[PDB]
Amino acid sequence: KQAILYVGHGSRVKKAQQEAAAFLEGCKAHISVPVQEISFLELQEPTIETGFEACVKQGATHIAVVPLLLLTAAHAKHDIPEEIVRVASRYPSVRISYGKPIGIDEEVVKAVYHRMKDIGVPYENARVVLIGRGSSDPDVKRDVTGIANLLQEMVPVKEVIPCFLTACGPNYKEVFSELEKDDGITTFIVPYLLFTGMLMNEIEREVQKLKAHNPNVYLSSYIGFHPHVKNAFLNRVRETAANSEGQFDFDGGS
Ligand SMILES: [Co+2]
Ligand SMILES: [Co+2]
Ligand SMILES: [Co+2]
Ligand SMILES: [Co+2]
Repeated sequence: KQAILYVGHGSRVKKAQQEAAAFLEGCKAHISVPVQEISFLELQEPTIETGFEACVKQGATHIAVVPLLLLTAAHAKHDIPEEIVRVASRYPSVRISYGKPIGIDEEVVKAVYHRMKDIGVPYENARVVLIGRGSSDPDVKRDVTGIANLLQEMVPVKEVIPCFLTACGPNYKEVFSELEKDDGITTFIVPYLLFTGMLMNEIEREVQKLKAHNPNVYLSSYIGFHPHVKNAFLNRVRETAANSEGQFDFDGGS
């Protein structure tokens, strides 16, 4: 009767496809919902159309669409809802709820914490550089800053400086240029990203480049599908499925 339609962003790099698919499959066993399908916005199938239609043939009357996204931007606001409306127009009897990206959640702050500790370097009063992809949509910068504020307050770090790969400032290269110094403060670099690929690889080169000036800089792995990221995402899934007040009812918002 009830369905979950998971939507990942999709990748063309084989490794990212496998990581995202494996994560969503391991999500299925935590949700007591009889119909559950995975799908991806782009570059990777099953498509949103395919997964939605799969939900319908297994008899779903209600579909809770939950996006696997760290942050809220054009993908969350437009692309996914547009695909949802396109496929859902063909099934007006199917009720739809639409969840939020993980966004500002204490669990993701815990994921950043475990990535920092994994480096094995003392963390007290240390600087953290939180690199998000970035977007021209201000909600992205706002949410990464909110995540930075929660981490800053919860762990006795010096500060957490959000910066971005593209589209909005400060660019991580500006911070890096300001980090050529070497002041004895240990620098953790945490990529606030779900997948590896070229941008993760360029940051890797940049962390070596930065380390050439200031040896007290250490790049952690990107957060990825950390268990605490998984906890936060399952919260998103459960709240979309519960829909206890109808607040996630999907008004066709392309
Ligand atoms: Co995209
Ligand atoms: Co599990
Ligand atoms: Co459009
Ligand atoms: Co923990």
